[PDB]
Amino acid sequence: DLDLLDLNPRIIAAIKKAKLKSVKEVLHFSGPDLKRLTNLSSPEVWHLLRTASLHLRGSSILTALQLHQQKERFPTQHQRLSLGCPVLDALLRGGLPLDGITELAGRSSAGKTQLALQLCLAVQFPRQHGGLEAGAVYICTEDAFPHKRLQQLMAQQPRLRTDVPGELLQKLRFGSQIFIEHVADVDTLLECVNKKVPVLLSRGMARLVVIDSVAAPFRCEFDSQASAPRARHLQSLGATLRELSSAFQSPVLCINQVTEAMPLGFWDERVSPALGITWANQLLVRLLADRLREEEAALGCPARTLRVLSAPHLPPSSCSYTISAEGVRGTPGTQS
Amino acid sequence: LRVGLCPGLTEEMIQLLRSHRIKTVVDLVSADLEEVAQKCGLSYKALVALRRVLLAQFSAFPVNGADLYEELKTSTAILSTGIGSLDKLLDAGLYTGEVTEIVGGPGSGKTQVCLCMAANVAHGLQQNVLYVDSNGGLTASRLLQLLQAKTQDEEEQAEALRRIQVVHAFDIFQMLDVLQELRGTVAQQVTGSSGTVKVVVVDSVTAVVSPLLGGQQREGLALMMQLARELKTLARDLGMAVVVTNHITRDRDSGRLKPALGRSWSFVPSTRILLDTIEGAGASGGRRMACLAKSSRQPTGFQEMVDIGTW
Amino acid sequence: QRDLVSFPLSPAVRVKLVSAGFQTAEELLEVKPSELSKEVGISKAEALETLQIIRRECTALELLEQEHTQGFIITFCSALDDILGGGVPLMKTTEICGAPGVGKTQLCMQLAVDVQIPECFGGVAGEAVFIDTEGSFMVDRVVDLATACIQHLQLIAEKHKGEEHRKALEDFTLDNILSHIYYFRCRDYTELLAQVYLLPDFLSEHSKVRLVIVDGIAFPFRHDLDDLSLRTRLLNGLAQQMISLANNHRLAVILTNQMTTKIDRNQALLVPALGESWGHAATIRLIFHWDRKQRLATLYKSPSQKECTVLFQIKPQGFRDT
Ligand SMILES: Nc1ncnc2c1ncn2[C@@H]1O[C@H](COP(=O)(O)OP(=O)(O)OP(=O)(O)O)[C@@H](O)[C@H]1O
Ligand SMILES: Nc1ncnc2c1ncn2[C@@H]1O[C@H](COP(=O)(O)OP(=O)(O)OP(=O)(O)O)[C@@H](O)[C@H]1O
Ligand SMILES: Nc1ncnc2c1ncn2[C@@H]1O[C@H](COP(=O)(O)OP(=O)(O)O)[C@@H](O)[C@H]1O
Ligand SMILES: [Mg+2]
Ligand SMILES: [Mg+2]
Ligand SMILES: [Mg+2]
Repeated sequence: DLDLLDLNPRIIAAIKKAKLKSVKEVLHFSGPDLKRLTNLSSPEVWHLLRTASLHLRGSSILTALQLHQQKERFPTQHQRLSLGCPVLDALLRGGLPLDGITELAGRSSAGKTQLALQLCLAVQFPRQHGGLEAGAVYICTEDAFPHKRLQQLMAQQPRLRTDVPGELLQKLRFGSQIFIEHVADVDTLLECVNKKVPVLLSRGMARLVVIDSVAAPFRCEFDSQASAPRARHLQSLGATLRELSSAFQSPVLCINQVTEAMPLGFWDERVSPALGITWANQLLVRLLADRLREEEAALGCPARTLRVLSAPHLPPSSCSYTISAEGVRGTPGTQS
Repeated sequence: LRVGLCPGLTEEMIQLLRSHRIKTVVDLVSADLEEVAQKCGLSYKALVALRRVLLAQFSAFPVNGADLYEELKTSTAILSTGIGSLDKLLDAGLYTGEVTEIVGGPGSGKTQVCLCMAANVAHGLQQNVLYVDSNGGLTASRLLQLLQAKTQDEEEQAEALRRIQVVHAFDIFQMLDVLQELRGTVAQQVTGSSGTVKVVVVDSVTAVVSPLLGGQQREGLALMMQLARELKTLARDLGMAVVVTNHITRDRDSGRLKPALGRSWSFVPSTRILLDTIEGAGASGGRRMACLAKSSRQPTGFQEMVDIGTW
Repeated sequence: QRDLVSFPLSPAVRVKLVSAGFQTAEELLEVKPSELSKEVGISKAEALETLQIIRRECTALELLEQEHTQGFIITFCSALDDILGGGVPLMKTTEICGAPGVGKTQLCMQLAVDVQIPECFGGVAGEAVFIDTEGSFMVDRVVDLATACIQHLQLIAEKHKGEEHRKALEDFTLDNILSHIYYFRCRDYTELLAQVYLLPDFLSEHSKVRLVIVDGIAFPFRHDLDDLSLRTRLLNGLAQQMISLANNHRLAVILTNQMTTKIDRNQALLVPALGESWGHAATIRLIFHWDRKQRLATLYKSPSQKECTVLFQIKPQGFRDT
């Protein structure tokens, strides 16, 4: 790759003597390191850096007008993934973005796994109905997969999704396009996300990744006195997930647990996301499914609320929803 | 060897003396010249005279102590910094002919002290001052505010500002270029007696030196030593007041405060000033700590309280 | 007398020159290149390169006039502009830090929109370059901010009822403002360095650019980088290049940082990341933080103004007051 550059043979010979391979590891080093290794003066080092940088990044120029006008060339800025419920889609103004990590947080019985299953069902709908015509990847880190709930959801799919024409759903084979994986350790999860998910995404089998819990493996090994390795692992995992999502234009959804609050935007709230600010820096859209059980429970029905914590384009708001035999349904006319 | 520098050199002898070496005049002066008269063929009487005159024009001659005493009695001076606390800390101003280093944490006091001192010297003494801004930390509004705090005449402020020159150098090479240009122009303009520069301030030397350091290289340290030598010779051989600012580092094994740029740079300056912020009560504002870490005329370790919001 | 070490020549040629008895640049100018080349064993091309590199090596009133003739970039926040002296100053590197959800990206978008305000209203009337390292650039938010600025400027011009204000606002349309924002995307830090290296010539051809934004600088440097010394060297070089570019091209530079937790004894404090030496790089540093349901802007480090605290808010129109 080095010989592709337009440069005099002297610097090419010096680079070859310096044990260099490609432009990436040329840009990896700095000025004084290159001076020490290659024994070159400043002007030619600057020229080599300039040429390698020009080759790597090309010479194209992009404006925001092109991003706005040309919808088809840039689907990431316009294409969204539906949640299967019009109320939830209205709350999210279309659904999940294709680039970046989305997080669900909440206590037990909030309804996170039901939403994950519903999204895994609706991802493979046709394009005009919000789907992506692709499979899904499901990773479990805490317990077994909800098989009966999945079977009921596939059975009820004609009842839940009524806008889609009836003659179109029978051709959709649901269970055959969902992949299930299971891990039991932080190292196992790292190896899985490193060398299994890219294989699935490369062949076009799936275009959606769901992790049923990221806090579960981490809350078992690292104590309160080992924050540095925990932060290193969290940063590596977030970087890899973001790289994969950007490369393959596939949404990533993470399910998270909560802790007890005993400066970060949480004052009038008793629970906060578990991992901390290090993991919170890696995210794009943050939601919070919450169930108010201690109060307004004597009315006979649970009170479930989904709230948008932060997003670059979504105002803080919340809506209400219920879980029934066919799936998750949002209550009309309740957006904050 | 070179031609035309000294009389008596012939175009034949220069190529005749190629037998020994060609590098410098050290070959001519640091050899046993007895054998040269037969190794190549030279006159004994001319060789010694040429060596003597070459050594005369290419060396330095000692000056007696009394002459130096008398000449410093009429040449050196002292320039106040504009702060009574600093003045009483370092004997009513800094002495021209030495190197003054100001070390502090991020944003503590260094740039403000440099600007106030420059404003005082430009207004309270009517002399030219050069400023070398490297980190971009110099706004003219601050200088205007200081001058307004001093006097109220607009023309006085304009004239005081006209004696302040600012140059930008974002790497070691530009700084060396501008410093050598100043050296050359002042050495050439020794005949005149107006418009000379008596104080030059380098806003930050760590900004242009830190990228070079780090790793197993040697060129960065050599460049730093060359810059230090240039600053020292500009201060001493010309009689100028040089003030530079440096960063502060926290040691790992001992956990004590330590100046940056390492042990090699630790020997460069002669007077060291350390600025720290008073934590807890009295924090923020101008209230800060000024200490003397190195001096050739005072015992070190002393403490002093200064403010940077009362001028 | 200028030493050869003070010049950017090759180590090999400097070693050969000191071997041959060369220690001053002045003596080099009086020697024919052929004789010195045959004496030191140096070919013609590198000898000519040495000869040319040797060859190649503003009072405060002008600085005041330049500072006054060019304005600041308004942030639509009156108190922030007041504590900044008028807004973001040109020729100065600015850093913003804060916990997630405070509104750094909203501020970056607002600045990118505002930099194109016509000078008749106190703007700079310049373009903007946005570099994204985390993929948080959403066009819809920029459209909303641009529309809000359109409405505010139109209302102000109508109330004032001038003549040149309408002419200035005539070309200030959504398409025109949206066409003047140049977008780049960097994933690894090598890509960021490459884009930085390409920035000078691009700004040379696009001479009307008055803003450069790098949204996210901690993320490319905080992951998969074990060697701390290499990271420090890279960050120092990047800061030097950025300040040099900002001063040379008359540009305002904004960088975005992330917070981190520092633990002493049994209490934890939120401090900016990327070590301690990074604190000297930024000319101006701001910090956003939460207090109950209120957002506060604090001027941490600045060589021109005093420390202050400002209350700001994020609304559908964008970065605003209160
Ligand atoms: N027909 C149904 N089938 C299954 N669950 C139902 C049904 N009707 C209502 N539900 C409710 O669905 C909820 C399922 O909870 P879910 O598995 O989503 O919890 P979670 O938020 O993932 O919690 P955890 O941290 O334990 O995994 C239960 O609280 C249950 O009351
Ligand atoms: N009116 C004022 N104008 C300017 N600075 C002021 C004013 N009042 C107080 N200050 C203080 O001046 C300080 C300026 O710091 P300064 O740039 O001198 O320090 P530094 O250590 O040289 O910084 P750096 O490492 O960023 O180059 C600020 O910390 C601020 O608190
Ligand atoms: N359309 C909108 N209307 C109102 N508020 C919004 C809108 N879009 C985003 N916000 C608010 O602006 C904030 C953006 O924060 P952000 O810039 O993403 O912080 P960071 O970049 O540090 O993560 C969010 O907290 C969100 O509440
Ligand atoms: Mg669950
Ligand atoms: Mg400073
Ligand atoms: Mg952001």
